[PDB]
Amino acid sequence: NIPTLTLMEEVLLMGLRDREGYLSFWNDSISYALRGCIIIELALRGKIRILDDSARKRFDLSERLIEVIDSSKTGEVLLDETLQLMKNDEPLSISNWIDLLSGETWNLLKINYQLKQVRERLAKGLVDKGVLRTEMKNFFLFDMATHPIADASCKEAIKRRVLSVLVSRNMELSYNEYFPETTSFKIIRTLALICGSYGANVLENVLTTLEYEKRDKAISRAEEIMAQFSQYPFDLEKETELGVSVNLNKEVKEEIENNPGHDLQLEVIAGVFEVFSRM
Amino acid sequence: INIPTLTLMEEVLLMGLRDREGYLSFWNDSISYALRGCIIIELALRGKIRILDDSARKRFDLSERLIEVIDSSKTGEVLLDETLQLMKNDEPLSISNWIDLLSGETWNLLKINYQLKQVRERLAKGLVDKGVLRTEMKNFFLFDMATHPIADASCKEAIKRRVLSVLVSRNMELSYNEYFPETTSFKIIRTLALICGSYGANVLENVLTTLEYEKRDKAISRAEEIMAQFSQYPFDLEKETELGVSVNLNKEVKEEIENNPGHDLQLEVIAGVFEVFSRMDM
Amino acid sequence: INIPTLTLMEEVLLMGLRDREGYLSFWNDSISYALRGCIIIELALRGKIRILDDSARKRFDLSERLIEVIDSSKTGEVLLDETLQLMKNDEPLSISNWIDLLSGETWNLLKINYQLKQVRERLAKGLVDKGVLRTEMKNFFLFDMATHPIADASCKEAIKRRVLSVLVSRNMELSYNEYFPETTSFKIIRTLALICGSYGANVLENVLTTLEYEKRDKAISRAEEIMAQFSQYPFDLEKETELGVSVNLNKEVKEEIENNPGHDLQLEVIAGVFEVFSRMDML
Amino acid sequence: INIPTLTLMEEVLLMGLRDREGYLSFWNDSISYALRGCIIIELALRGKIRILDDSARKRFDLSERLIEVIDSSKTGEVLLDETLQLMKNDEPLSISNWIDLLSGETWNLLKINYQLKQVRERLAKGLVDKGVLRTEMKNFFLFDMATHPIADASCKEAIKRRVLSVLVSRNMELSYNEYFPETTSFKIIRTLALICGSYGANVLENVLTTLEYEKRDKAISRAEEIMAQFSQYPFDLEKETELGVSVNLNKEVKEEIENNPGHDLQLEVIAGVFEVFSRMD
Repeated sequence: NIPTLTLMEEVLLMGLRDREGYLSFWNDSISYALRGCIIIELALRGKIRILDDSARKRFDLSERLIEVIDSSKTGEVLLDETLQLMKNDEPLSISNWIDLLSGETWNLLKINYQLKQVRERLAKGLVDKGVLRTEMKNFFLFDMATHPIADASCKEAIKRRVLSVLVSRNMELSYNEYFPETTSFKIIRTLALICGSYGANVLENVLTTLEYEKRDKAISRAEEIMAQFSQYPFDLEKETELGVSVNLNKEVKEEIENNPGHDLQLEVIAGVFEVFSRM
Repeated sequence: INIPTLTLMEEVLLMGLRDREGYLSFWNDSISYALRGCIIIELALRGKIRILDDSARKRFDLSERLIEVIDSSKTGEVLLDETLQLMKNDEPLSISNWIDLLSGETWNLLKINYQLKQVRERLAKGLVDKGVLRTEMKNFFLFDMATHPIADASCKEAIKRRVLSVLVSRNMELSYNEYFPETTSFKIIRTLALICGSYGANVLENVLTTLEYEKRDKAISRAEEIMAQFSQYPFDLEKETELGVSVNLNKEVKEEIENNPGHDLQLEVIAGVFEVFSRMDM
Repeated sequence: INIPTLTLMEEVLLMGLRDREGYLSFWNDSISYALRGCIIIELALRGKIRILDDSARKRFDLSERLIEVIDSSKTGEVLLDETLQLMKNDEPLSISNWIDLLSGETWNLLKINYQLKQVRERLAKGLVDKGVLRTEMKNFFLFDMATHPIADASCKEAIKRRVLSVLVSRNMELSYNEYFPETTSFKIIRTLALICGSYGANVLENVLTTLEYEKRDKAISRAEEIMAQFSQYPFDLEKETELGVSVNLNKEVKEEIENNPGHDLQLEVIAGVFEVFSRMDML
Repeated sequence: INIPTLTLMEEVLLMGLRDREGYLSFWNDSISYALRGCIIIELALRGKIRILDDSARKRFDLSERLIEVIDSSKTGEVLLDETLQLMKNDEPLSISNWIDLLSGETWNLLKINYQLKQVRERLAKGLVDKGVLRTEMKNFFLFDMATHPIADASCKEAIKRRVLSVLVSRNMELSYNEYFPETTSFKIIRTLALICGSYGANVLENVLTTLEYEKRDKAISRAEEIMAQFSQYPFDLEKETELGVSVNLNKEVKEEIENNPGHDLQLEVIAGVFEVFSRMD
C-alpha cells in the first residue's frame, strides 16, 4: 500500500542540491504547497473524504468541505497532528484547511491551527528515513547542524519518475525501496508530486539538464495535467497534442478501475490540485 | 586576444592568500567552487566557448543556458585544457551544470570523472612558474613540507589597486604592469570578473579591511550593484550608480565593447557565470 | 581608572570577524588557544592573579612559571569567573599549563572539566549584551540560524586604529572612546597584548591588508619585535627600533609603568603569556 | 613476544609530541643521534649482539669497545633489521663508531650508505600501524598534507608515568600496560634506557614541565646520577642516593639482573650506549 516517503518529503527533496545546500530560497509558496501535500496525503491514506452532500456541487472543488473518515494515528507526526485538529472541528473546506495550517487566514476562535517547525520536522523524518545524514558544521560564533543528502538514489528515482511523466513518450514508472511496484495509487502519487512541486515552484529544478524544446514541453505538459486533474470527475478522454506521456489517460483509467469506491477521496486531491493552480 | 599572464583563478587565489605563513590561509568550499566559475569565464575570454546560439535560450535563466566549444586548440594552461577535453567530447551542457561537474557537486555516476582534482596544487605550481611565488622547505617534527612564500608582492598589489579603483575611487582609472598590460583584451571585464569571482569566493572583503568602515560598506554594496548589473544580458549600461563610486564604469565598459565587436555570444557566458557567483550563498 | 568595557578575548575575536556574513569568518585552533592566553592576561591586569614569588622560578622559562590566585570574587565576566573558580581551588600551576588545560590541549584525564566549553557563543552573547552586535535570524532552506551582525562598526574601527597606531605610525598616539577610555589602567599594555594575542591567533594580518606591502611588511616586523621585547621579564624597554615605527613606544610604556607601581608580579604573568603567543606556531 | 610492543626509538620520538596534536620539540641533530643509540640498546636487549669478549677492551672506554653480531634473524621492524644488515656483513666496530655511522655523523668512503635515511618518517608509519597514531588529511591553502595526531593517548601517559615513577616518587613502582606488560624482560633497564635516551635526545624536560620547581631540579639530578651510575660496568648497584627519590632503584635493578642471568655481555653494550648519551650534552 503506502510508500516510504510522503509527498511533503518528496517536495522538500525537490528544493535541495544533490550533495549539499539548496536550490530554492525558502519562501511561503513552498510552505503552502506542503500543507497541500498533507491534505492529499490524508486522502490517499483513506483518513479523510469529500463531505458527502450533493449541495457541494454548487461550489468550486477547493471550496468543498472535507470529512474525517478515520482518525487513528498514521505514524507521521505532521499528518497525525493535522488529523487531530480535523477530528475536533466542523467540516471545513480544502482551501480553508490549507490556509489555517499555513497561518494564512486569520481566525480568533481558532488559536491556533498553524503547523509549526514543518521544515525542521520534515528534515528530522528525512534523517530517520536515512535519506539525509547529519553533519556538524563549525561557524565563527556557534556550531550548526546540517543535513546533506546521504542516499542520492532516492532523489534520482524521484527525478526519473517525474521525467517519465513529462518528457518520455510513454510513461513507464520505475520502482525501488522507497517507492515499490506495489504501492497503491502509484500514478496519482506521482501526478500529485508534479502538481505539488509546480505550486511550490520547485518543479523546474529537475528540468535544468534538458534541451530547450524538452524543458518547454515538460512545463506545458505539466500545466496540461494540472488542468485535467483539478476537476471532478477527471477528464480522461482529452488527448495530449504534445508527444509526451501519451498513455497517461489509459494508465490512470486502469489505476482507478483497480481501486474502486475511492471517488470520494480522489475528489479531495483534485480540489488540492485546484488550489495549486490558483497560487 | 591579448591574454594577461595570470589567469582569473590565479588572481582569485591570491586574493585569499596571507602575506606570511600562506599555507595557513583560509581554504573552503566557496573559494573552491568560484575557481571553477573562473575556468569557464577564462575559457570564454579566450574565444574557446560561446553560448549555444538558439533563441529558445532567452526563456531560461542565464546560468542555465547551454554552452558550446568553438575552438579546442590547447590553451597551455592545464586547468583550462583539461576542461576543454571534457567539453570537447560531451553533448552541450548548461553553465551551472559545468560548474557543478568540475566541482564534484553532482551525483552523476557516469561523470564522476569530470571533477578537476588538485586545483590548488596546480594553481600554485603556475604561480611559482610565473615568479609570483617562491618555493621553500619548512621544518617541524615529523615531516618537512614545501611552502610557497610570496616572491613578488607587486603582483598582488597591482590587483588590489585594480579592485580598489572600481570600488572606492569616484572614477575608475586602472593601472597596468607586466602581468596585466594596458594592451590586454577586455581589461575591464577581466577586472569585474575578478571582483565578482572574489565576492563569490568570499574573499573580496579581504582587501578592504583597513578602510574606514563607510568607504568599506560602500565598496561591498557597489560590488553588489556591479554583480546585479552584469548578471543579466545584455548588460544594462544605462543604469548609473547613486553611490559616487566608479561613476564612469558604464561609459568605460560601453567603449570597451564598442571595440572587440562580435563576442556577444561569449560576453553572455560571463554574465551567466556572474549569475552563479550571485547565488553562491545557497 | 577601572577596566574597559571589552575584554581582550572579545577584542581578539572582532579582529577575526568579517563585516558582512560574519558566521562565515575563519575559525580554528589558533584563535581558540589565543583566547585562553587572553583569559589569563585579563586576570593579571584585573589584579586576580600574579606569579608565585618563589625565587627558584628564575631558573625556568617564563611560560613554565607557576602562578597563584590573589583574590577571587566574581568579575561579571562569566569566562573569567569560571576559570578563576578552577584556579581558586587547585595547587598552583604554570601559565602555559593553565592555557593548555583551559583549551583541552592536554590529555591528563584528571582535569577534563577544566576545558572551557562554549567560548565562541558566550563571547558572542557578551558582545550582543554590549551594543556591539545585533542578532537577526537568517533563513536557509532547511532551518534557521541566529546571526550576529555588527551594530557598532565604530567599536571595531577603534580597536583597529590602536593596532595601526602602534604598528604603522611614526609615533604611536592612541585614540580613546567609551569602550576604552583614556582612564583605562595599563592602556598600552592592553594594546600590546591585543597585538600579540592577535598575531598568535593569526588574525593580526587581516587588519593590515589594504596598505602598501612595505608598510605591511614593516608592521609584521615591528609586531615580532614587540613580542621579543615583552616575552621576557623585566621588559627590555631600552632596545631602540630601526624600523621607524611607534618609535615612541619605550618612552610611553616606561611612563605607563612608573605611573602605576608594584604590579610586577602581574606584569610578569603577561610576559609568560607573550612567550606562549610566540610559540603557537607549534600547535 | 617478550619484547614490548614499542621500541625505545618510538618512545623517544613520542616524547617530542604534544598530547593531542603538534610538537614540543624542533627536530634537530641530537634527537636524531639518540635514536640510533636506541637502535643499539634495542638490539642488545633482543640478544642480537654483544660486546666482543677480548681482554684488550678493558684498557678503553665502554663506547670505544667493539661489538659482535651473535644472531642476525629478523625482528619485524624495519630499523632494527637494516642495521643488522650492515652489522652482519662487516668487521666488528666500536659502539660509538656505529652510532656515528648510522646517524651520518662521521664520514667513511667504504661504508657510505650506512646512514639510515627517512628514520623520522619510517618511525611514524610504525606508530600509525601500532595504532598509537592515526593519520588525518589536512587542507592548507595550496596543498593537502597527511598529518599524524595521537590516536591512543593512554600509551603516552603510561610512558610519562614510568619516567615520573623513577624520577619523582620516593619509591618506584612501574605501572604496566597493553604496550609494556609486566612480563617483558628487562622492564627496568628499558625504563632507564628511556630516561637516558630522552636526556641525550633532549626531550626529557618535556615530561617534567608539569611539576613543582624543586621536584623538577631533583628529577634532572636523579637522571644524571642514573646516567653516571649506569654508564660504568659492572654497574655500581650500591651507590645510594642522597635525594630521596627512587630509593629502591638499586635493589630493584639487582633483582632484575639476578632474575635474567648470563647477559652481562649485552648489558655492557647498553652501558656503552649510556656513555655516548652522557657525552653529547
